[PDB]
Amino acid sequence: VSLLDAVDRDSRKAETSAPERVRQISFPMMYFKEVESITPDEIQGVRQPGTAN
Amino acid sequence: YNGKFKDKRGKVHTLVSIDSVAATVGVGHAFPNVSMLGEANNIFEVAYGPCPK
Repeated sequence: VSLLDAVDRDSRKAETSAPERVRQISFPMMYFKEVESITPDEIQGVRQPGTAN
Repeated sequence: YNGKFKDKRGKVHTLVSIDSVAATVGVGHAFPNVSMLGEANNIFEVAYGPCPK
């Protein structure tokens, strides 16, 4: 909206306001993935750090 | 003892033999008999281990 301007009474002129604006948008999204595996060679004869045998 | 076996390549392996000795020369191996000692038999043993599974 904006201010309003005075007009002569007898001229009978006026003002008007412009219409509204509508718009649309969109978004992509991020994908994350990772992998891990366990094999017997990790437990064959491997001592635990905090113990003896 | 006349035992003999064949390899995948067809090579014949005689159980009673001495390496680098002609077959025509008599050959034999001597050892003591300990089988009757049973659980106290500490002279001959066979070890066995786990598989990678």
